[PDB]
Amino acid sequence: GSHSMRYFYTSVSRPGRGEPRFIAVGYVDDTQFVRFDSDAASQRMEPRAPWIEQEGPEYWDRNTRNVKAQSQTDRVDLGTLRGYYNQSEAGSHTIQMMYGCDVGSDGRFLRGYRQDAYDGKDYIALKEDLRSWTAADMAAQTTKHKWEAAHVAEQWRAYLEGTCVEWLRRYLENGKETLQRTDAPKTHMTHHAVSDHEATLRCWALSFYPAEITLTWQRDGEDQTQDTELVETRPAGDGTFQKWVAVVVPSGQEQRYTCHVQHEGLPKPLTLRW
Amino acid sequence: RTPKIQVYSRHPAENGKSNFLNCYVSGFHPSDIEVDLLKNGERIEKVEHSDLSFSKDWSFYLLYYTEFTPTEKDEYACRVNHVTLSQPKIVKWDRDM
Amino acid sequence: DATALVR
Ligand SMILES: [Mg+2]
Ligand SMILES: [Mg+2]
Ligand SMILES: [Mg+2]
Repeated sequence: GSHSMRYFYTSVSRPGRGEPRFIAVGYVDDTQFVRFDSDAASQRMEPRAPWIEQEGPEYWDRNTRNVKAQSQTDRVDLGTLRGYYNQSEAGSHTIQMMYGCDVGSDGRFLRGYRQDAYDGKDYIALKEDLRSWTAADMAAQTTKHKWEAAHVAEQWRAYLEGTCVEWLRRYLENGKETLQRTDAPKTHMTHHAVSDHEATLRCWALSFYPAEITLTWQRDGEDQTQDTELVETRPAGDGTFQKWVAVVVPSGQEQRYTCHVQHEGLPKPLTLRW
Repeated sequence: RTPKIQVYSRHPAENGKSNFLNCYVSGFHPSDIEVDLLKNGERIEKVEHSDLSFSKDWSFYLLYYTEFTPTEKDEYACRVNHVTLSQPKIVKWDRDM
Repeated sequence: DATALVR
């Protein structure tokens, strides 16, 4: 259906020696497709999906210059922000930034975003209108006043509504074999006695894509929230995801409980029973 | 902002069959973190990890992984240290989770 | 395709 492209940048200062560590990752939906790591040997933006490997040498040169430029801007900003927050030169600090766009089923622009954080707290974010800034505190307010005067939001709006969506459309086309394919969860239930009179039922969803899923238990056709445990969705390490939900039940009453699985890859929600 | 930890196998475990042991660390800040995979209390050498990324609330996540063969006797675990933790946190691998 | 002023 709808799709997204997102870049995640992290800069971490190294007060003991040298320049900050800079890491950049790009995603299309739940698929990582590019990376840059200032500690890696290449000093280049690298491919991480087969469908991007086809891009010309100019694509790789431009992407490399862009992330190396941001890494230097982040290094300057770490110094500026240390001053804003009246911090010492001895501690390690972090700047993170995420930006991207969402397109609908027809490829049209839906939403754009560009937000950043200092030491894991919101600093400055482009509002949904892509015209103005939300500053979380007085240090971010100093940045907002400088950026309001310098057409910064206009440049982000032009990129998010243009370049961002055009490249996302190309990636979705080139990587359609995987990016536009859903992997339905492979589901199964396991049984684990907790005593001679109680047992845990655990409903598994494996090897699915995209990561969004809903796993719920019902007892006699109504939602069961008591005695349940739902783990956070986790990566399998092969590009797919995993999740399980469990409930403790009295032995002999297992048939009252049904697990319900909702995923984009399933035309109709799935129902499992022990 | 302490790390949340899940230790699990890529594939449903079968004793004697090659698989991948995963340690998913998430919800933590700052990004500096020590993650080791253990076999019978000892650090496994050939451990790789994912490229640093983060969630909406800015908390970081990483996947550490290595190939392994589950068996009847071998005990596997993940050992995590981070600035928010007083001592290293050890989470044992249980094939049922 | 990746893409900015100083803070
Ligand atoms: Mg049965
Ligand atoms: Mg998130
Ligand atoms: Mg064995």
